[PDB]
This record gives sequence, C-alpha cells and structure tokens, in this order.
Amino acid sequence: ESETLNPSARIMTFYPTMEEFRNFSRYIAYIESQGAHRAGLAKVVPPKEWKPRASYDDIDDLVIPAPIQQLVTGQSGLFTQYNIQKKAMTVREFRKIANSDKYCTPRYSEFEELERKYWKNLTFNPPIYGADVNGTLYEKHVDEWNIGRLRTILDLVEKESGITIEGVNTPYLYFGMWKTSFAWHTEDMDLYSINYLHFGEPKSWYSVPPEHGKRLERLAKGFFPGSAQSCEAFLRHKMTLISPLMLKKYGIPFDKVTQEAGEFMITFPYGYHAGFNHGFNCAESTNFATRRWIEYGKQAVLCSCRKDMVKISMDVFVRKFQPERYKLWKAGKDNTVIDHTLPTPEAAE
Ligand SMILES: O=C(O)c1ccnc(-c2cn[nH]n2)c1
Ligand code: NI
Ligand SMILES: [Zn+2]
Repeated sequence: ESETLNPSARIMTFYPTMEEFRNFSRYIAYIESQGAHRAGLAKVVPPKEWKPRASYDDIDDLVIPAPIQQLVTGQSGLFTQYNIQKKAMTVREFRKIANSDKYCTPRYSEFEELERKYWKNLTFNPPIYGADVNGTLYEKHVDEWNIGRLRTILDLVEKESGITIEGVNTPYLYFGMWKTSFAWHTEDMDLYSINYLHFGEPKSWYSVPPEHGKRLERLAKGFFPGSAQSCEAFLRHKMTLISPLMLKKYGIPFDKVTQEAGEFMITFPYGYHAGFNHGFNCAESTNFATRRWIEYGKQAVLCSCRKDMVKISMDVFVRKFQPERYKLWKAGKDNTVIDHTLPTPEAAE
C-alpha cells in the first residue's frame, strides 16, 4: 500500500491551499500519505496569500558573528570541504563581498550549465558562507509554518530537560553567495528539517532516498576509508561532497531539485541531501519531529569522534509513545526493523 505510493521515490512538489497550510503537522502527515518521504526531500510552495515578513529592508545591519570561508580540496567528483572562520561581519558587508565581481554568479543559459560550472569550479576561489546565524526573520505574529515555533513533539526535548540545541530546536539563518555548499548528510538524530528561502538567488538540492541511504554510506566509506576508520558516522561532519556523476557511476539513486525564494523544503528522517547556493540569498531552517521519527532517533548512528556532537536522549520519547517497548529497549533487546516506505501514524486523520 505504502510501497505502491511514489514507487519512484521521486522528489514531489506541493501546492497547499491556505486552509491546508494552517496546520503544519497535518500537512506533513498528508504529504507522507502521498509518499513524499520516500524521496527524502520535498518542496512545498506556500499560497501567494502568505508571507512571513512584510519587508527585508532593515537587515543590512544584522551581524553574522562567524562567517565561514569554504576551502574545497579534491578531484573527479570527490571532495572534502574545510571551514575557515572569518571575523564577524554585517549583512551589508556580506552582500558587498557576495555581489562583487570576484564572487558573483557567472552568466549561463539553462540550470544544467550553472550546475556544470559548480562542479567544475568547486575547488577554486573559496566563497564565504554566512552560516549558522542564530535568529529568525518571521514576524512575531505569523502562525502558519513558523520555524521559530512549529509545535511538534521535538518540543518535548526542551519541555523535559530545558536543553536548547542551536539550529535543532532553535532557528538558524543562512546567508549564501555563489558556490557556497552544504555537504552530504542527514539531520542530527536523523530528524526532519524545514528550510525556507526568504530571499535571493536559488538554492539547488540533491537527495538520496532513505531506502537507499545505506548504499550511499557504503560508497562513502569506500572512497574515504581513513575517515571511516576514525569515525562511525563521518558524514555527520558535513565536509564530504560527492558529484551526481559519481553517484550515477556507482548506481546510487538520487534526485535533484532547485529551491526558489519563498519556497519551503522538507527533509525526512535518514534522507541524505547536499547542494549549493546560486548567489546572494538568505535561508531559515530548523529540525522537527513526527511520531515516525522516534524509531529513527532510537537507531541513529552518531558521530563517535567528537564529544561536542548533538545527542538527544530518546528515553522520554520511548516512555511516552512506545511504553510497551521501554523495558525491552532499555534492555537493548528491541530489534524493531524500520520500513522506510511507511507514512507517520498521524496520517490516519
Ligand atoms: O546550507 C544550507 O542551506 C543547508 C541546507 C541543508 N542542510 C543544512 C544543515 C546544516 N546542519 N544540518 N543541516 C544547511
Ligand atoms: Ni540538512
Ligand atoms: Zn565524528
């Protein structure tokens, strides 16, 4: 039944009405009832009626406390990205650098051309990314899909322990320029993410279906045996770039999609994704959860080589939503096998 929905595991695109848009978790359950999650990634175009902010005309004074310069080393589709933190910088300061001749977007016809230039010039002329900036650009009154307060069960982490995890249960802003990249990865604890492109040039995405996620990991371990030896989940470092041609060459299924300003992207549990920004832009994102995520959370394979990595206690989720398995899980005997095709329980409504 779930297997017969989106059997291609293709990236789907949704155009909700304004009435459908009002209840966030309900629409996530809906697009899962249509098999969107099998792709790992889905686009959701909100009604023209909607806007999270009246104008972006005041933000040139907003500070980017830790701009990152992205050095990239590699060849023939395989790359490792190193981060060089620059000194703090305002948005107007950043836009100036980004729109300057040295860093601006090259001219091109179709997207496949800009794509080709991206993978051709990835290692040259290191751009700067205004990444992981704590904040939101939603006006305080917007209630539909407000990244600052989605009200999903991920809120249970803060409710129970008081713990905030920047960018995970709090929002991050991302100021991009041409050729700034996000490496191949899943979310922390294999959560969902929501990404909103407030303004600027597009952001292109690659996705690998969760049901093929393990195939991508085997390939990545093969190409980076050193990194694999020293960490059980090195892709969570978010340093590893792999071109779509390399994926084709080794039979990994994937899809691609380009995100325009004013569009949402949803990534799903264990959905590997990567991509790049076309030019100057601004994006807001955070993580969230559904009842389906819990099993993913229990089984997420985490980065083993840093003490500073994101680790969420699953205990309170298992107690509340899987009480009959708590004794078993806590005794390490819960061998529930995940079916990636199944939609989340809430989609019964
Ligand atoms: O750089 C982005 O726009 C982006 C896109 C997709 N994922 C992330 C990200 C950063 N940490 N977890 N996920 C960042
Ligand atoms: Ni992500
Ligand atoms: Zn690690």
